[PDB]
Amino acid sequence: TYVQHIKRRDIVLKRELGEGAFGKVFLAECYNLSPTKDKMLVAVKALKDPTLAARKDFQREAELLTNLQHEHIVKFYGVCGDGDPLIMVFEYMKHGDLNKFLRAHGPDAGELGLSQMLHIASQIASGMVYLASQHFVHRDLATRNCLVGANLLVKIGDFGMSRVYSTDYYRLHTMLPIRWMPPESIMYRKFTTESDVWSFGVILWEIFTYGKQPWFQLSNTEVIECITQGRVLERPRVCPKEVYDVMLGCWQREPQQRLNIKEIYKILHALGKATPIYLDI
Ligand SMILES: Cc1c(C#Cc2cnc3cnccn23)cccc1C(=O)Nc1cc(N2CCN(C)CC2)cc(C(F)(F)F)c1
Repeated sequence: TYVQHIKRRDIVLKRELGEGAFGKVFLAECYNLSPTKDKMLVAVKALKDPTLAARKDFQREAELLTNLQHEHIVKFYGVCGDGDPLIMVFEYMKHGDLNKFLRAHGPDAGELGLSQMLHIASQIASGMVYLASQHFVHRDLATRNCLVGANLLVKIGDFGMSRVYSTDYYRLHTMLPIRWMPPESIMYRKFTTESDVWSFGVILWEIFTYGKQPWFQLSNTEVIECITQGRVLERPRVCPKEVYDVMLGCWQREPQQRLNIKEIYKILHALGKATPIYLDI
């Protein structure tokens, strides 16, 4: 497909936010983008002297996010022309990634209410419903890969492993998010919408533990063994039983027995005492 062309001259970098395997990410301002063409805050990923592989990944990402359009998938504005560095422009989400957001409101850090936690979960579920409808398998769903904006707006993204020390990925070739993966994904590399559902169950666990790492008490070896042997994450004390039952529904060993994300979204909606009303006016 065609990707929107953004002129390099229209982008002004403000602050470096971090770096993954695909280049540095910046807080920036962009002109001639808004309907009023006045400058607006954006997020920019810059890829310096990209390899052939990096270039193809850049292109795959640009085409994918052009086609993937939804309220709870990270918004993509476009790319600059060919050159060095390669530049990709995103919607700016001012509260950063969801894992740090959760930890910032946690006891170890005011707090998040049940309604707020369910709203976060429901938004992610909504994004996943869209992904499933597009037959897209994410394979790395986790709160670290979600962004938070104004009014607790949450969207699904994919940043990959940090270029900053992390314990979320393990070399089982490729670095894998084993703590978020079902048995069949770890053992047989089977990635489906059903394995994404498993990962959502773990996301639920993240939310109600304020961003704590799944299986924090286990080494990577112990995690693989544990998931293989069919053990599941324990119910957080502040987690309602109905929410934990949703987690258990995501964690059926047989993938076809797991709740589908459409069912999960309906349940989470029904669980809320006063779930937010969505408007487009
Ligand atoms: C959001 C994002 C950013 C950002 C951002 C942003 C915005 N405001 C803030 C505020 N503080 C930190 C970051 N901020 C940077 C690089 C990549 C992506 C991204 O999410 N890229 C993506 C790629 C794929 N692809 C899948 C395979 N990948 C390996 C590459 C391509 C699929 C998807 C998804 F949306 F489908 F999840 C998203």
